[PDB]
Parts: sequence; structure tokens; C-alpha cells
Amino acid sequence: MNVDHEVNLLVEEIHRLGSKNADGKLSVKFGVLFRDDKSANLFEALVGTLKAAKRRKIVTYPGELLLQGVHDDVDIILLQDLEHH
Repeated sequence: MNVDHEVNLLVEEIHRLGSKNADGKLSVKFGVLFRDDKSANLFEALVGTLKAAKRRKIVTYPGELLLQGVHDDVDIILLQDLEHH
């Protein structure tokens, strides 16, 4: 409910759903994550959660705003990793 937790929830989910790109970092396509969220609704505000982590430079993804699933091929790239002990 507090987006502060959701950010870390996001990076964990990305750790499981995401696959490594050429840069060696984990990345997951919006369509894949959105697909899972459409079932459980983990992120009540997925876009806002993405924004939060993009502002923290934890993840990056092409696009500013979106409404339709035309950005589903957009890979959310994990730039900063704090998820794992």
C-alpha cells in the first residue's frame, strides 16, 4: 500500500520473471509482468511503481506514459540491484 514497499516488491518480481539481456542485467517485458499482474493485481498502480523505480534509477524502460498494451514488448531493465542476500 505504501509504494516504498512496492518498489522492492517490483524488483523481486523482476528477479523471477525477468531474463538477462546482452548487458548481463535482468529485464522483463511489460507484457509479461502485466500478464501476471492482471491475474493477482499485485501492483495496484503498476505504472506508478515503474516510475518510482525509474526515478530511483533501479530500473529503466523506454516510454513515458502508456494506456494500451502497445508497450508490452518494452523490456524493463534492472540497472541497480539490491535484491538478494
